[PDB]
Amino acid sequence: QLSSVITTKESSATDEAWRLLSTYLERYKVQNNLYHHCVINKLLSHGVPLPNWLI
Amino acid sequence: FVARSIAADHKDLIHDVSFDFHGRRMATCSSDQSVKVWDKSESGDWHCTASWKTHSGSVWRVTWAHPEFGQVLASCSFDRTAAVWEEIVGESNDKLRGQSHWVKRTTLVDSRTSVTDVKFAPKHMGLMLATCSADGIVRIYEAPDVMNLSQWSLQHEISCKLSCSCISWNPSSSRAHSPMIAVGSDDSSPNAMAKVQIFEYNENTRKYAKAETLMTVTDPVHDIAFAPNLGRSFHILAIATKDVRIFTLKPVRKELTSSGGPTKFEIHIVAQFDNHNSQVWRVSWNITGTVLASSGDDGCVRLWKANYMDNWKCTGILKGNGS
Amino acid sequence: HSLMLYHEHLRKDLPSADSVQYRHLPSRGITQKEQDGLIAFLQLTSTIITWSENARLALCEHPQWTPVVVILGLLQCSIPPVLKAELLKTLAAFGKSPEIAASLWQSLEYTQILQTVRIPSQRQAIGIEVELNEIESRCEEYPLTRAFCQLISTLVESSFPSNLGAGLRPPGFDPYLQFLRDSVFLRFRTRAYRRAAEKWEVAEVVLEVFYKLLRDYEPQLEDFVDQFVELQGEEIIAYKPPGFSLMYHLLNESPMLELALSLLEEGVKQLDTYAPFPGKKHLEKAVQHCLALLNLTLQKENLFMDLLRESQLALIVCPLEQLLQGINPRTKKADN
Repeated sequence: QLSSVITTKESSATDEAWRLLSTYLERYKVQNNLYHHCVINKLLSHGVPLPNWLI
Repeated sequence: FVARSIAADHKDLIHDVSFDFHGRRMATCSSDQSVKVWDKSESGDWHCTASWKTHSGSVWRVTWAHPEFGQVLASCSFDRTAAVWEEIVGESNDKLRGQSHWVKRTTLVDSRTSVTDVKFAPKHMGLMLATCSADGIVRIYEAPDVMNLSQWSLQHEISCKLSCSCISWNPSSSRAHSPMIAVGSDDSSPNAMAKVQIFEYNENTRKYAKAETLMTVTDPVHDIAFAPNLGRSFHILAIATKDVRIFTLKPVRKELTSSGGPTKFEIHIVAQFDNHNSQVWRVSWNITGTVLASSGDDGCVRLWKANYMDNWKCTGILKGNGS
Repeated sequence: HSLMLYHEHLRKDLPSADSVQYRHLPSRGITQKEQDGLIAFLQLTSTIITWSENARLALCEHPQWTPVVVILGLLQCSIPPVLKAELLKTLAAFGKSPEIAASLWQSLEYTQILQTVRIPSQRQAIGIEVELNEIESRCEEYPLTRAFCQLISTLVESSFPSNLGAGLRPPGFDPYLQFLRDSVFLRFRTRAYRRAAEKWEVAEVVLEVFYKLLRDYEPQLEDFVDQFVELQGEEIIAYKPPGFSLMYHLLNESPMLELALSLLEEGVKQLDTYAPFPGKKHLEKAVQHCLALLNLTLQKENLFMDLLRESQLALIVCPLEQLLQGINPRTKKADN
């Protein structure tokens, strides 16, 4: 349901997926430790550096 | 050059002036915490149509969007914020006497220090906005809608690692150069061997990569401007510092073995002019990028052009008489 | 967890030099029953990931198992060459997914399991080029080199990154091609073999890699231009495509063409007996890949010879049709 963003011609599916994941980590605040801990543990086990917004 | 004049009634020092895209409107901002909009009549006059408070600090710039996004203004401040403003027909409420029909749709707050410059992007990218600040960062924001100008996603933080004084977007609508931004620095340290840095949006890494840094600009920078592109295979860049400078930046064609990295430039200085005998405090180009203007502590706006041999010279001096 | 414990233990017993006095027996080597059990579980793992896409991904994407990094780490340890062979086959079955293969190519280049970067002080090679010439060539058995050829044989079907080795060396595949050509193929006939069949089991898995590399290469005008790359502050020429290198070695009087044609001679000579012999099915495939290489050269020769004429590159090459009429050095006739 990402239907509320006009298609700016310098993006791709990679960072709209990062944008959706950011939106979910801001939409579901009631348990937000577990969902940041989960995402960061999944990134670090794959060796992926963490975004400014996630930190 | 033929002059008309206007009493501007800002109640402290004015810091900036900017035209609309048609030259039918102009904006100005002050240490009195105000912005004003002035509009050019169907009789050749100019009238002040809005005059309102924008911020809590001194206002350090004012800038317009391109009119395919309507009538939108941005302003940056010493209170560490920037603000976005829309002109609205018919909203203006006598329930709150003396407010403007230029309404603040948002405030950006994420800079740790004074926001020194603000510039809207080349319209082909989207409704995008850049700001810079004395935390040594440039920040780039995107509106996902053109009507809901309250909502702006911060997409990039760009690390200069020196204080930021000014910024310039590259005016290339040509889909053979990737998106670019140049940044100037007010840093007075002798440790930072370069005061201008240049960044490229690299599709292969989706962040603003630092392509180049001008190792001949050892001295503090107050303003910076790319020249509008008449089809040129190379960019031109004006800088305001202890002197005026004009650089060329000509893209080095990648071999089919240098993937993933940014571009690189064959860079020259084409001109450097001391002739202000003083510091340079703005650099702005005519619509075709063929004439530069620059101001200094000599109380002169000086005009500069190429001759038919691309030898750049001074062509005019616009100066006060004090009568 | 068992593989991570073995990696942690074997990597801790590395000899710090200054300790020249009376050690006891180091009671920390994998026992034969643990080796046979690890082989059986690697063989189970390899069958599962050979068939299920979802099982390759959902093992490689695991935060705590990191199986590629643990297995490549164990290949750097002093473990038996049979256990290294089943580890390499497990990587070859993982390397069927192109996402895994692209990360595995970078991980192989970083781990130097083949030494692609040779340091000017270094009097002895490291990795599989020593294990082949000092371990397999003392056992008369070649399980590690065959499992490495099988790993490269899968990792070509998903393609290889054009930037492979960039910033460490000139980019491209040729260090792996030099090993497979000059240390495996050109030496498969001068080695001794405890299994008379294994001489042909080695020939199949190298000619398969060359066949894939020549099947999927198409000549481009770029191949005939020397592309320069900055390396540590010097401008160095990039490695040409492995298919360009294979075409150049088949369009000249090369030891690779001598070995190919003297495989076709030996193939007919064994077949004209009509007898059963050890490894017959592997000689028949090694002849099949050898014919299919020459056939792919003849199908691509004219285009390669025209792009060479347009580019003005100072190389000489002869039509394979003419080289096939060359005097066979064994029989002293034009009998190829």
